[PDB]
Amino acid sequence: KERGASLQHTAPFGCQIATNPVRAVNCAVGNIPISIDIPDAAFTRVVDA
Amino acid sequence: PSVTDMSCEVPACTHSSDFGGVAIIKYTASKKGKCAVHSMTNAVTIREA
Repeated sequence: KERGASLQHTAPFGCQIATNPVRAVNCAVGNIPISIDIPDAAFTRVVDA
Repeated sequence: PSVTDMSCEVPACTHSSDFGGVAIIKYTASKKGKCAVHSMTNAVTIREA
């Protein structure tokens, strides 16, 4: 009768919760480093540009 | 065929061991025929006779 503040409804930074399994989504803080390795096949020389 | 309007430029040079520079040159000749090309200093080398 007094569960009150659900973490679905009281999450800082607008995260959402989902159960089975527990998971918090969209925790908008920080910043992600992302790296990519790629070969020369997808590029093309300026002689085609 | 003698030529005029010598407009050479280099879009992308890379001092590698392969052909790392593709020099693009627009010209204006006198007539149609073969034409020899030659590098006069020893800093660079060419692959086309």
